Amino acid sequence: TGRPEWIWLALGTALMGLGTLYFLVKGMGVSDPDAKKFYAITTLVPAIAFTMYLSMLLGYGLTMVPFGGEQNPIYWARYADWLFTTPLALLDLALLVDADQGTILALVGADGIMIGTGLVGALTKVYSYRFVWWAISTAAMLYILYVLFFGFTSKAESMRPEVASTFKVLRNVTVVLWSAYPVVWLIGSEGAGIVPLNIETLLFMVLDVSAKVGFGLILLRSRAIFGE
Amino acid sequence: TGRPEWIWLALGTALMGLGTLYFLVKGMGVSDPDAKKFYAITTLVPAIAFTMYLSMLLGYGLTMVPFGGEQNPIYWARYADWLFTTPLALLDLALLVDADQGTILALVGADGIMIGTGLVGALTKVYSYRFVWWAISTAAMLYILYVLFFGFTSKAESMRPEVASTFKVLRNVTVVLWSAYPVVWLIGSEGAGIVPLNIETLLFMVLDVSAKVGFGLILLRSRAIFGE
Amino acid sequence: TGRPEWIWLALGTALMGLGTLYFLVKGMGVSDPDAKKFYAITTLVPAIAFTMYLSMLLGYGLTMVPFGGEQNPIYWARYADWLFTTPLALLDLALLVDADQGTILALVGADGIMIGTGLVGALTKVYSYRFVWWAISTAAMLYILYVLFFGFTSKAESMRPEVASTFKVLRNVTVVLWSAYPVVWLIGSEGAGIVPLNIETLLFMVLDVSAKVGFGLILLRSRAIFGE
Ligand SMILES: CC(C)CCC[C@@H](C)CCC[C@@H](C)CCC[C@@H](C)CCOC[C@@H](CO[C@H]1O[C@H](CO)[C@@H](O)[C@H](O)[C@H]1O[C@H]1O[C@H](CO[C@@H]2O[C@H](CO)[C@H](O)[C@H](OS(=O)(=O)O)[C@H]2O)[C@@H](O)[C@H](O)[C@@H]1O)OCC[C@H](C)CCC[C@H](C)CCC[C@H](C)CCCC(C)C
Ligand SMILES: CC(C)CCC[C@@H](C)CCC[C@@H](C)CCC[C@@H](C)CCOC[C@@H](CO[C@H]1O[C@H](CO)[C@@H](O)[C@H](O)[C@H]1O[C@H]1O[C@H](CO[C@@H]2O[C@H](CO)[C@H](O)[C@H](OS(=O)(=O)O)[C@H]2O)[C@@H](O)[C@H](O)[C@@H]1O)OCC[C@H](C)CCC[C@H](C)CCC[C@H](C)CCCC(C)C
Ligand SMILES: CC(C)CCC[C@@H](C)CCC[C@@H](C)CCC[C@@H](C)CCOC[C@@H](CO[C@H]1O[C@H](CO)[C@@H](O)[C@H](O)[C@H]1O[C@H]1O[C@H](CO[C@@H]2O[C@H](CO)[C@H](O)[C@H](OS(=O)(=O)O)[C@H]2O)[C@@H](O)[C@H](O)[C@@H]1O)OCC[C@H](C)CCC[C@H](C)CCC[C@H](C)CCCC(C)C
Ligand SMILES: *C/C=C(C)/C=C/C=C(C)/C=C/C1=C(C)CCCC1(C)C
Ligand SMILES: *C/C=C(C)/C=C/C=C(C)/C=C/C1=C(C)CCCC1(C)C
Ligand SMILES: *C/C=C(C)/C=C/C=C(C)/C=C/C1=C(C)CCCC1(C)C
Ligand SMILES: CCCCCCCCS[C@@H]1O[C@H](CO)[C@@H](O)[C@H](O)[C@H]1O
Ligand SMILES: CCCCCCCCS[C@@H]1O[C@H](CO)[C@@H](O)[C@H](O)[C@H]1O
Ligand SMILES: CCCCCCCCS[C@@H]1O[C@H](CO)[C@@H](O)[C@H](O)[C@H]1O
Repeated sequence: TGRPEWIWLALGTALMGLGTLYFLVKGMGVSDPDAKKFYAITTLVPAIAFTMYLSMLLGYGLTMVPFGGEQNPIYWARYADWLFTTPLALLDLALLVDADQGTILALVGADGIMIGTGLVGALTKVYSYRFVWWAISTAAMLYILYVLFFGFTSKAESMRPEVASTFKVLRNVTVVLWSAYPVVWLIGSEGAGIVPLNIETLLFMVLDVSAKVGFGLILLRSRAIFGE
Repeated sequence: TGRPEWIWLALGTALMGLGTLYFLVKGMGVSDPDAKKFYAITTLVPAIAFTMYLSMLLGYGLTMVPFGGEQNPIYWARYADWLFTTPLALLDLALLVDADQGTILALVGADGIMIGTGLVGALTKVYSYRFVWWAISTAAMLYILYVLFFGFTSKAESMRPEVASTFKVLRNVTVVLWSAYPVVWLIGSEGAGIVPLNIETLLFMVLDVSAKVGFGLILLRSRAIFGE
Repeated sequence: TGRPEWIWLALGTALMGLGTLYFLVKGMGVSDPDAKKFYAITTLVPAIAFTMYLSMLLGYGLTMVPFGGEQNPIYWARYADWLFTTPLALLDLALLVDADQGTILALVGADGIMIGTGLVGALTKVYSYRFVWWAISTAAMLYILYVLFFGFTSKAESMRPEVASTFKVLRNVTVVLWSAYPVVWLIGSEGAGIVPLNIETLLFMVLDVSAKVGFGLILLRSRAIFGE
């Protein structure tokens, strides 16, 4: 349909779409109030992802940013997505572990700064400044990952085995997947064009589908979502 | 003052404005913590509506979108309004019925997607794509209306008669009024210019004032807002 | 680095930055769940402030708005900041006083309208309309300050002496500092160029650092954050 990345944008749209329908069907009939929350948070994530990928496929989520002299194609839609989508995931983890409201707020705020800053960076005209924002964004992410890995884990150890083990898997998955985004951003169209928009869109696609559908699958198929 | 719809924008500004002052006065002195919530949610709704209509009257909430060849006047302010305003209404219904947090979250998310998608649609350059977004938006709305009509009603039947009956009226009103927006959008300046911006603004005005002031009146005048 | 206000933007960036690090260090090791909330809300405030000042220093948070004929430099970043930052402060006050959810919602909404309206005003092309938005914004602020001064105080009197006294100081500080913003706006680049962007940025800088770091200091150093 034009841009060479369109295909990956198309597959992501479809996969996020199918992931949503699958979770909607699976959560059908669930009466446990605690399970309801998990199904609602986890299903909304890909749902949002669906709408944003579609805006990128249709060309809407793409804008033009000048820097480095030449012209640059920046998909701003990703930030619109991640803005609500990363915190929701954090909410799933927090509920699983029964995190204190104080830490949930700190984590959501750090997330908002992470994405807000990432977005600013992506739209900054002075090529050199874009990295400053990257550094601030990455620092916010490391703060989140630090709390998830050391703070939540400890909270998870006070739960029953099924809950503790599922949190462990989800924790490992988010830490690994999340840390890949700033790398992809840095070596891609947003930072250094070392990697073509072509290959980047493919990476974000695998990362996103894994972080949402995959994450959703691991969580929604375990009995950890039931308070018992 | 220029555009032929200005008058309806003016009456809406005034009515939303008067509706706010009226509710502010009526909620004065209320000490019941549960009633306070209802008064706060219900009063903020028209208050937000006030500010957005004014931006449309003054020309600020109007932008220009190219599609179908010719030029199109799109009031984006409505989405800014509805973005916070539709969920608040959902919150009133949820409190009345004491809905589970899981469903409140799902409903607020579906609402966010509904408006976010509606906005995208309204600002899309490819005339044909605008309808795709309409379809997604309408699907989100039908999901909300489905849960309100069948899920909330059942929750409402566990409450005392005054609460159950008031929820019934509000439920009927929102289902009917809400379903009219996508129709108006489709046959109006946002979709097919079958209906002139002139008549459309009049429709949204009646719909909005009914959905907020009317809804506010029905709710704020019943003892259903008191937990007893 | 160009614009004459750059220096104040630089000092604000640094002070907000140092204020965040200081609070992050101070809140380290705190286990009280109630203290955690206060530290999270109070630390995020300057953190957000940091990111926005930096966007203004680097030129990103500055835009051009035509009105009064001549050209006008408007830093929109301040609203992006205040949008999340003013409510957080309100949340600190509400927790301290254990305010009803209804009033917290009303206050957050009034705040959202205050900033949203202030932003609209700042970006309006018709010089005369900018003041209409100012008036609406100021009315929302007075509503907040009224509730904080008379409503919260009363709520504060049911708490122990340390809490009541700390709320008193914070209450006095916010009322005074908050009321200065609409004055600065009115006599500055946003309204009447009586005061040069040079002196204005200096004022907002002192006001902001006082409202956040100062406020943070007064609150985070008292035992009022401990539910005991
Ligand atoms: C309502 C919604 C739910 C609120 C969501 C939160 C919101 C605050 C933030 C999302 C954050 C952030 C990522 C967005 C900000 C980034 C910013 C830089 C981009 C803004 O653009 C997005 C705007 C579109 O603007 C368009 O309209 C205006 C006015 O009419 C135009 O002035 C502007 O130019 C338009 O831009 C579009 O077109 C551009 C095209 O550029 C060129 O234009 C010329 C014509 O002039 C030619 O057509 C060129 O063609 S050619 O010659 O080159 O061939 C053409 O290139 C593009 O470049 C632009 O990219 C753009 O397409 O819209 C706002 C989007 C909304 C807010 C997204 C909704 C997202 C989703 C549904 C949200 C669900 C959220 C829900 C609330 C979660 C609930 C969670 C619960 C708690 C659980
Ligand atoms: C802070 C606030 C509380 C946050 C609210 C949430 C926010 C994320 C989203 C609202 C969602 C969504 C609907 C908005 C996105 C849609 C997007 C496409 C529109 C963006 O425009 C809105 C911007 C204005 O941009 C303007 O400034 C920039 C920078 O200076 C310009 O680049 C831009 O062009 C400007 O656009 C205005 O002017 C345009 C004029 O076009 C032409 O311009 C030329 C000059 O170049 C000539 O003047 C032309 O004249 S002529 O020749 O034709 O004769 C002229 O036509 C217009 O076309 C544009 O439409 C526009 O007027 O501002 C952002 C608005 C804010 C966010 C709205 C605040 C709303 C309300 C107060 C919110 C209350 C919320 C509260 C938080 C709820 C709490 C609830 C509790 C939980 C209970
Ligand atoms: C994701 C984030 C967390 C969501 C935050 C909430 C969000 C809904 C609202 C913030 C509210 C409000 C204040 C913003 C709306 C105001 C609006 C008018 C301004 C919009 O601009 C901001 C956009 C940038 O747009 C830029 O990109 C588009 C698309 O590519 C361009 O079309 C647009 O023009 C760009 O504008 C920038 O550049 C302009 C430059 O103008 C001229 O441009 C030419 C080239 O064309 C030349 O370069 C000129 O140079 S020269 O010749 O004159 O020499 C040049 O002047 C500037 O004028 C513009 O000002 C702008 O720089 O981005 C959106 C910003 C994001 C959303 C901010 C993130 C803020 C922070 C990190 C948020 C933390 C929030 C967290 C969620 C809190 C959690 C709290 C818990 C509950 C506790
Ligand atoms: C479903 C989407 C997910 C889980 C997205 C996660 C995204 C991130 C962890 C993004 C992080 C970034 C930085 C740390 C700095 C560079 C800019 C970003 C936004 C790519
Ligand atoms: C006070 C305002 C109210 C109750 C607004 C309700 C608005 C809707 C239910 C809008 C729905 C739409 C669709 C279903 C698709 C077409 C686009 C919209 C946003 C008009
Ligand atoms: C950390 C930042 C703080 C405490 C900011 C407070 C800002 C205000 C109270 C702003 C108020 C305004 C009006 C009342 C109308 C004029 C426009 C504003 C946004 C400057
Ligand atoms: C475009 C529409 C997007 C809709 C996103 C909604 C996510 C809904 S999850 C769903 O929420 C119900 C509460 O309504 C629970 O009862 C179910 O068990 C649970 O699975
Ligand atoms: C521009 C200003 C917009 C303000 C919107 C605020 C809606 C306030 S409702 C009001 O909230 C109080 C708590 O403060 C309760 O005590 C009252 O009973 C109730 O009626
Ligand atoms: C760019 C990163 C911005 C991060 C902002 C986070 C504010 C964190 S406050 C911190 O939150 C912890 C919970 O994680 C509590 O345990 C600590 O006692 C408290 O002091």
